[PDB]
Amino acid sequence: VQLQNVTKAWGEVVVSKDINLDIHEGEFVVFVGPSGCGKSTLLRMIAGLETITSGDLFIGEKRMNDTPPAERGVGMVFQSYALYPHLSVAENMSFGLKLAGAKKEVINQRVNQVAEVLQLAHLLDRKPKALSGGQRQRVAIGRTLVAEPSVFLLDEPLSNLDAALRVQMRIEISRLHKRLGRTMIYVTHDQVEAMTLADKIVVLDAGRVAQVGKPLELYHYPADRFVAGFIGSPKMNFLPVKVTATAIDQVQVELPMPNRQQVWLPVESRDVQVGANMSLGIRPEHLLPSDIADVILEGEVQVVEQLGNETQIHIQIPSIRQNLVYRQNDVVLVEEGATFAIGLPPERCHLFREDGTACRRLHKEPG
Amino acid sequence: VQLQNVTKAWGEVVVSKDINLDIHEGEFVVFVGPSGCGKSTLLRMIAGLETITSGDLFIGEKRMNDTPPAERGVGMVFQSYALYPHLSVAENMSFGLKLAGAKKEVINQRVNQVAEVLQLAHLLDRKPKALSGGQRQRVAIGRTLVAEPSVFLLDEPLSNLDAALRVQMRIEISRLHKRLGRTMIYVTHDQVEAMTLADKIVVLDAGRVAQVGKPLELYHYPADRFVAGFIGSPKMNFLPVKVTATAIDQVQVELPMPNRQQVWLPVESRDVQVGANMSLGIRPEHLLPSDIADVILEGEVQVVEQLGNETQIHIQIPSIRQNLVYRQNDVVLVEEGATFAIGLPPERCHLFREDGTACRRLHKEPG
Repeated sequence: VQLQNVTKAWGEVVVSKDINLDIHEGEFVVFVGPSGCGKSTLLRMIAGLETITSGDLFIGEKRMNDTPPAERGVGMVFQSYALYPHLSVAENMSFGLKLAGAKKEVINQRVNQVAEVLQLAHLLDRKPKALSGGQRQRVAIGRTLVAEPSVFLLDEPLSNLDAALRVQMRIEISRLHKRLGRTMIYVTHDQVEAMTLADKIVVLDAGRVAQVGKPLELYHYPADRFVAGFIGSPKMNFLPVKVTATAIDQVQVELPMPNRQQVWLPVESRDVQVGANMSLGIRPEHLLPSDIADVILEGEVQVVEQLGNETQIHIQIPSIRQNLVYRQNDVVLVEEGATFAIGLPPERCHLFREDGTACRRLHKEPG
Repeated sequence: VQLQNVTKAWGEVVVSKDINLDIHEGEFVVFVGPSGCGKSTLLRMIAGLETITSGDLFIGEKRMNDTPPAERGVGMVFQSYALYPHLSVAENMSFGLKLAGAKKEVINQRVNQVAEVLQLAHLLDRKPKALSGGQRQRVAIGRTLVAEPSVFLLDEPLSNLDAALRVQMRIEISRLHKRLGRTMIYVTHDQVEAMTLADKIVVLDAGRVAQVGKPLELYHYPADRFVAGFIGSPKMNFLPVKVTATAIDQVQVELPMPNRQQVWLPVESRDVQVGANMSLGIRPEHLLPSDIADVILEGEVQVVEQLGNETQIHIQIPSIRQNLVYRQNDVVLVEEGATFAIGLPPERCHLFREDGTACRRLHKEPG
């Protein structure tokens, strides 16, 4: 699958801004982004359930616009297509293969193959009325798998991320991937779901693509403020800073606290200009226990959460509007109202310009 | 607030099994448990919206059964009491203080006080039709706050948990606590919410009280298997073991893997009996990088999750049915199918008997 300047608009309203994507075979892709960003319309377009106003959709290697959705090789899981009561799980899954003209031979052979990957063999000849919710969901997936598609497409489960039925879905999805290894495209609004299942993630915002990449790439190198705060929770901290110097690929900024300390960041530096007002980002997990000298931020403890596996502190630093959120492992016994100090590692900091674009990190990391 | 053998039954069906609780003044208590455990019925009983079949309910220090719900000093928040359209936020909040016979003096004085803590002073004389969902929720709270209760009672928000409206609620709840310091009782089915807001937590199961205590107490010392796997996620690992010895407050168990290694655990030991079949629990966060000798568990990597802040590995050990789940910080680069080894620390292990009761833990954890 490959997208080329694909756009979707009604009259003059643009819901999908010329999207460019390149999905390599076998990849598990997930479209993520806030409500109404256009993740589902984009999916439906690939499926053929919505028209593409301009642009090219390549599936396999050949243009698929103009081609009937059935002959594209794509398969969408129709989450709301009610099972045909008074029909066996097998009859339901094979139903579609009937009007098409398939032979009992292929039918009762492709039905036994999907019946294995989805664990339904022992439920095949059963009435829907006797199936649980968790297994009715699987019959739907099996329904789209017997048509033997080359691109599996699934949209957001109308469930609710902790809703048992959606946890099932999530496990089945990954199981199915590590089994057939076929190309898949999933849609969700939940950042965690994305970081968990994806091979490649495409963050969407206001109909445009904010960024595309591996989970770890989005994590360590967000291209802008939006992505920086969309992946990871609790959310990245943002502190206001001013540029005071510039070397080759470095950039020295000044911290807001009194005594305005200066720190160098291994950042892009391309075009910055001394005196500019920028935004410095540092994730709560990456702050340090302050035992380590260098740059130290200090305030008064506003909140303390003991979660067992870790501890989250909310500190209020004098000369910063929003509370700084700290995160460490195990205990760390502190009382509200007490003064707490934490370290600021320049190698783990991010720098964002006025447009919110990130002045690239030059550090190195695991993926 | 104090409960004493409080029971609730319909004919012979028992929905609340003699409950004992002792809520100290100012405490923020939260009732947690799975769907249908009886957490809401219990709250409604304290409120006076449901009768107590037997037992004693003390509020303040005096028996409150038999006393009209309005004169108990308790204030419930009615999430379904639709605002009176064609009435200002002040008229809605004071409404109930009208039929009661209040004077405009107290009315327009208690309405300005609650208007502050809830940030509504600037919206007082406004029509509901012009208020947003987030602020309508607050009017409801302000509604129950002007009656100036001594025990605040809030039930489960019909939202979800990621639902923006519920995140607001949660923030308001804690803000309100760190402000008036009054006794509060909240109900939820989400373990995380509980560990985050509570001063004290009471886990409920099938109408009984599984356990009561501070969040850290439930986490380090579950009283039984149920609690052990209800708090914390991903869930605690459970491995089958056999008792091979017994010293004074130390039991030696045998691990299921080949070469059946024996390990001593600083556990209760009261009544165990050599040869018994028991359950050993170890949380994912507490397993170790294996670099440390002692007990070593080894298998093949089935799943790897890169979440940025941490990494979750799913290993399959030969001679255990369920995948062992590991958890570590930062990266840990491993590929599926590869073999991985982790350490098992005796000091962080839990031991459960056949009844699921936690017979154990002498090891002191700072909290």
